[PDB]
Amino acid sequence: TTYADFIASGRTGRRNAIHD
Amino acid sequence: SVKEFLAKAKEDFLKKWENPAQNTAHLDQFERIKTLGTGSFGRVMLVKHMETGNHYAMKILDKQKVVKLKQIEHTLNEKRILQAVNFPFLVKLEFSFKDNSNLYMVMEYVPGGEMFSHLRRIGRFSEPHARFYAAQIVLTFEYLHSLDLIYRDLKPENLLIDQQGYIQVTDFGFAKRVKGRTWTLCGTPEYLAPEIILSKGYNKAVDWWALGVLIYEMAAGYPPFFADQPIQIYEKIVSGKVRFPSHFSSDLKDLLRNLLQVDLTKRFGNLKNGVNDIKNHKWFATTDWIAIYQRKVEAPFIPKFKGPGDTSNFDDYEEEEIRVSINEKCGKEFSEF
Ligand SMILES: CN(C)c1ccc(O)c(C(=O)c2ccc(C(=O)N[C@@H]3CCCNC[C@H]3NC(=O)c3ccncc3)cc2)c1
Repeated sequence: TTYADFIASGRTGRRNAIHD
Repeated sequence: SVKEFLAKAKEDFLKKWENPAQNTAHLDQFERIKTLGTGSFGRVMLVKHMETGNHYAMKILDKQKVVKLKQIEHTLNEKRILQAVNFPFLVKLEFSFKDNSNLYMVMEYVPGGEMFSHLRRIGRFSEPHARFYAAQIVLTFEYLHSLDLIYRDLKPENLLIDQQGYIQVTDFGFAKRVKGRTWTLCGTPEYLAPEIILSKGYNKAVDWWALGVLIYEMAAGYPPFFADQPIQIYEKIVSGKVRFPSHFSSDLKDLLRNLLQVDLTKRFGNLKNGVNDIKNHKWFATTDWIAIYQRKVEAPFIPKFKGPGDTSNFDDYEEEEIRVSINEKCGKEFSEF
């Protein structure tokens, strides 16, 4: 599932912004 | 009357925008209790104002770290805009000041915790629950965009829930006052509009793209575009092939196809009717826009709150003691702060 793919990803914690 | 409220809130903003509040407190008026959150240059901490016993949230930023990352101007933007805005769903700045090593912003303490925490724990919000939140953001962006501000970092992480279940936007670090266009590549990868990614020059419409991401994430429990590495996230955003979960109602899917729209001539919030295309959409039909503004809608989720100074809706973080050097650091760069 899409949900399971998300939970297994490295991106379920707080996300930091990128910048210049 | 919508038009009359915005012209008044505009006069109030420009007065403060042209003549910002400076040095209205000092470090030793606050007891530092606990870290609520971090970023590149420091942390936001629960503090107690000793003269009143009031709790606040104090952002501490290490000026040398700001300079080492070339973010002087974005931090000045952050403080100048924050001290000047006033709207029910923007976190309210009480004081700001600086010393030899640091910058300080004392804000309202918002005890309900980040939306991000609740969203992840519960998994996802039902459509009514997400709409409730969405509507607040639609009005907040209506207010900000009227002042010529772009926010540029919308996400569950920056959306704090207060005692009555309502939103307070935090973290104006990428906020900027812009008539015309701007070009900085900044934001959270999941939330970035395609035009930011393609180095095209953009305006306030990148916030409305971001609103589509947020709504989608609130309702599905995951964002429309994700993957382990930022570069892969950007590939999927520029393709703009959104898959919706089967549980998304046909109105939601239709809102989202119009917000997550690559073509600025068709993206909602950016058209002739502007923001009204979003408010007059079917997914928002049961939404009472004036009752949201006035905080008189029952919230779908009221945070557990066991007394002042309680921090149970936040994660734990490593503490670090503040050091104040005996020499002024970067004084001319932060002189307007
Ligand atoms: C350009 N970059 C790197 C940048 C720009 C502007 C900045 O202020 C910073 C910072 O270093 C920074 C330092 C600290 C924070 C911070 O701790 N923010 C927290 C946690 C991160 C997620 N956003 C929510 C935010 N929390 C709050 O602001 C908060 C306020 C009131 N009550 C509870 C919480 C955020 C940013 C960094």
